[PDB]
Amino acid sequence: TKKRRNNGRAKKGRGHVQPIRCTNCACCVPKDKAIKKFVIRNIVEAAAVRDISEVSVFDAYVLPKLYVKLHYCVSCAIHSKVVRNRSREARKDRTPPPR
Amino acid sequence: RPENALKRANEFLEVGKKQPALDVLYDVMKSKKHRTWQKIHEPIMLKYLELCVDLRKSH
Amino acid sequence: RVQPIKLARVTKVLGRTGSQGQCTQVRVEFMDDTSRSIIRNVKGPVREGDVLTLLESEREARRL
Amino acid sequence: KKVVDPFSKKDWYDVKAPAMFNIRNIGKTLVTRTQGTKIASDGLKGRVFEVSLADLQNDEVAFRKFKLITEDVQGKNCLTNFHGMDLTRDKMCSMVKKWQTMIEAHVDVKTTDGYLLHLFCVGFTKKCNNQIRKTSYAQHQQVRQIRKKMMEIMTREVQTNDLKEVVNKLIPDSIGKDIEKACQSIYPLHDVFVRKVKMLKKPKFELGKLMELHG
Amino acid sequence: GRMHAPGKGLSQSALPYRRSVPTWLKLTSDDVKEQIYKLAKKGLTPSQIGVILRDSHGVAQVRFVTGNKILRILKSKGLAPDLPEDLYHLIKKAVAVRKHLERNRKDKDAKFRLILIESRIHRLARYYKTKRVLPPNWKYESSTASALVA
Amino acid sequence: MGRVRTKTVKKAARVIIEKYYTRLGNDFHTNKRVCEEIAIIPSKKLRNKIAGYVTHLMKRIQRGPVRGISIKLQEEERERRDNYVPEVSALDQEIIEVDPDTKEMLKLLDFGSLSNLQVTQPTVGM
Amino acid sequence: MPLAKDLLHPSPEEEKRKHKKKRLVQSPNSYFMDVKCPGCYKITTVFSHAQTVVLCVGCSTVLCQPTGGKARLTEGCSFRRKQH
Amino acid sequence: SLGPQVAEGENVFGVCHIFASFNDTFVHVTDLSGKETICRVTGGMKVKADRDESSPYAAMLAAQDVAQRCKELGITALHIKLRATGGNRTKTPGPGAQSALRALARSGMKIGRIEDVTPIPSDSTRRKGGRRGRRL
RNA sequence: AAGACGGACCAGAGCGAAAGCAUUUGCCAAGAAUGUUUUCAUUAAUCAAGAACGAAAGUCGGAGGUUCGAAGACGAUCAGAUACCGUCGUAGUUCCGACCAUAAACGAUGCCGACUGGCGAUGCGGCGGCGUUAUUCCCAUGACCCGCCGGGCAGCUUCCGGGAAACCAAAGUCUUUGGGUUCCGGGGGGAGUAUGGUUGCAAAGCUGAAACUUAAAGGAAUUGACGGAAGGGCACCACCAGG
Repeated sequence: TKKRRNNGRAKKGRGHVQPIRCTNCACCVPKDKAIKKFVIRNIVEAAAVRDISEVSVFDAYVLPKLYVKLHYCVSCAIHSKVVRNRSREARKDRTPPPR
Repeated sequence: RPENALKRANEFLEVGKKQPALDVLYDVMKSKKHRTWQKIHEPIMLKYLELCVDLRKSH
Repeated sequence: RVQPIKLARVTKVLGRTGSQGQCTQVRVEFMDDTSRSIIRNVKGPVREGDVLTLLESEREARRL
Repeated sequence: KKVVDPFSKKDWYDVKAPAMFNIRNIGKTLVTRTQGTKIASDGLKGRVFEVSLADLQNDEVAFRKFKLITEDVQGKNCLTNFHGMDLTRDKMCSMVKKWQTMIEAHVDVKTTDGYLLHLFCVGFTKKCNNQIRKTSYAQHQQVRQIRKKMMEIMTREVQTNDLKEVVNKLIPDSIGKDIEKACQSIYPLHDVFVRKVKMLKKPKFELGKLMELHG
Repeated sequence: GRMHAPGKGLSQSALPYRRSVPTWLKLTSDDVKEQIYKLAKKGLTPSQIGVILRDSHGVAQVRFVTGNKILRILKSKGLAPDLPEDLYHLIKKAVAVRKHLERNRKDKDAKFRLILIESRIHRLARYYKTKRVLPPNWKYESSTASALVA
Repeated sequence: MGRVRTKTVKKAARVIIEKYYTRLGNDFHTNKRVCEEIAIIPSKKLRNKIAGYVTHLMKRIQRGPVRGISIKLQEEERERRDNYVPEVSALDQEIIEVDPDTKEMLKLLDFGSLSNLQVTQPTVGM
Repeated sequence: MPLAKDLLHPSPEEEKRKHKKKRLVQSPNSYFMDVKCPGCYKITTVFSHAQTVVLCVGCSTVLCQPTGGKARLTEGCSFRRKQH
Repeated sequence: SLGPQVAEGENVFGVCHIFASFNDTFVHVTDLSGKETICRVTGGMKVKADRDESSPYAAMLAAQDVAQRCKELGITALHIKLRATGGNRTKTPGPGAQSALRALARSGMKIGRIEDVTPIPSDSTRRKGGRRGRRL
């Protein structure tokens, strides 16, 4: 049987799609069958900002943000626990956890 | 607020009728932006920007 | 590269961590500049307050 | 195996923004001593200075990295000319977001000066006054049409208003709002932002204008 | 059931139950046919004639005005399109793909649709060959496709 | 950490409270000797845990009814305070601003009131 | 519904909301209108879903703006089917 | 070639061009054009370890020695140019990016401005790896 | 400079018969939806044959080779790795014109038509609104909201019904057994092998067995147990610090 209904993510309204590698394993998975991830993150992360912002002189400019769109293969999403094993009743859930 | 009065620094340098159209709408924004008491620097700031309001024949 | 010894007192134990839960997370506020608050770890068992003789604030001792 | 002391051989060159920037002297660069045994005039006047506006204007912004070719170095002073302004990555990828129509416009447009410029743009949609849709899209027909006005006004204002006046339009996006306003009867367009300025042609004949840029 | 076309929607109108349409201004047979015979002189399809009979005039169709429809009027006149007008646009559809196929030897869409359009022709035109509408000895052909449209 | 109170103390102490809330107090050696007097506990140490948890309960229940145990002197007094009169269910909302369809329901009920208006900035509810 | 109803004469909104070929009695609601625009000196019969221009001679080139849906009007007019 | 007019008292800017990558963290400050670098110091210049060249502690050694020679040579302030690998690659900086900027802040080189300098393709040319890759 | 590719935007979305389709822009004819008192007057349906198309690698011949990269080889990996790994790299990838005709071309799910339940979206077109926004001097625009219509993508939801269950408004209206038309299976193998046909340049593709072998094969689901599956707690027969 279908262990997954959407099989990672559905491909309905699309006969065929483009594939993607893993961002950390370079493994070929389809675009709408993989795990995507946006990352909005400071370039000035909290290890340095206690010393950067004090030496940031002539700097009334706000902290910049890095914008990274990640895409994993399923094999390196699970072992790294980007996604992980949930119950099959939880496998119905299309819900991403909040950031 | 070191940038809001310094908005109109380059708003006024880059002029040509798009900016005095825009710069009225900046000062519409700049008024309740940083919703504070007009202490001194807002009589410094807003009396440059409300001055820039009344100059340009605004709304 | 090189920096002198900093006496940062414990403000708060932040936990007992590590593989065995024995590496004591500690908020050592800098004790000299009251805005600087660094976070280091302690190998041994600490009850709070005691001035920890940080030879460095570099190589930041964080969660493990 | 081999090190030198080249800091007995560098000369400081006062990097000058034009006088349409209220900070002209951007900074100083220890350029290696331009001479017969060591020619460095090409790494002096071929210097493109990639500086953000904060040290250029005196501060409306601290993004928007202008590229600055030095048309003439005049006595330890790198009197720069404009090359290409940006909207750099943190400012640039902030506006990029899912569930909007990302609207783009690349143009290649000659200045009234002798400079061919490229101008690439970006645009985005809004969730309007009463909109309950999560996203913000339209028909692709409106998507094509907004790009046509966006290329049009961008080719227009840079064909006019010779190179330094292109610099003196686009910091609050003089091309920007009119693309929103002319489309506001169709779509009011919360973003128009010209981002990639690439100088395609750069003749040095504006040395008097370089003295009009500066001083 | 549509194997002739991939559609599942609607291209056809509704018609009211009454044969007395519109019963406020029923412009006569002479009103519609002298318009029709001028439009037959102008040479429009009944699909095009019946639209301009509908919207311009005070009447909608000639099946409510007369007993005959337009092609029935055109047959009773004798001045009628010698191929069915819907079949004529079917043959018109194939030439437009074929010329486009004559332009693009790479448009694989135009290679597939020209099969189905002519298959829609070969199932339609065959029927008119039977009932003495098309001559049955005549047969559709890509040579005769552009010949009938031109 | 340890010797936390199981089912046997709490179930036994609950019956003791609701019957003896006068003769129970907050002193242990009272309530330990009261649980000598009023209860048959097969150990002194069990009586220590019961009557001590009675002192735990009596301190709680003299702050009113706490969760998991209540006395009808406290319970019915809630109902005696639940004679509360908030209205007369006639404000008067005689003619005031109501919905225009409630007005139309009032039109079907022949009284009428002031009607809401202005479908404006839709969704009405957003 | 409680799945027990019979509407031999239903309300005229549940058929009238349907498509014209999806009705209980399939008769369209598209109709003729009579155009009172002053661009013509006359009143000209135009179908609702006209799909095409309808003009006159009392006007030169405008009596209606065409529309594949119900036809676009200029300056306001009357309209009457009449009797569909 | 000492400083321009003084080596302290003015903010004559150098630009960081810190190519923070995996297995090295280059701290490599140029002139404002970029053509003329000073202080060719890698993160593994200080600790040639070949597994710790991008590590935070070795970059603190690397950035501060650059930060030493910058304020030695009249460059007293730095525009932060913290670069990842960039391009059609992993485009992710190493661990020697947080501590080293903190280190040069502790060293004394001023920071006026912070801006992102990482290049990303439009999905350009092909990536290293076959279909399977390192299978997990 | 080279050649590659348009990320992110980019979705239970669109279009397209599928195989499919992500820079702009243009050309080209196409196709869907919708609306349609237009027209044809039933022309309809489904489908052996037959035909188109049909990923990829392969091959045919080039360009192309930036990038990568079966092979290939090391560096490392392991008892063994040729593998993963690191390095370099051939064919290939790139693309043209050919073959190929295959794919898990999978939705593991004939077509068409009918009938049987609740909701909320979204792409689309048309419509309903003292709806908002929006421009010109405002309308007519459009953005958008509520509503509707469809044909969508689908989703959620319920003794709708079924099903071995899994699940499914279809995998319902079946023993109360019949809409129509096409396709296919008769326990498990041997075996798509043999055999011949057959194509393809080949690679291979297609049609398609027997001897013999067997009382089980299979499917869901329950329950354990296991995991170099994952998430919880505790013991100095477990650690730590230790003696």
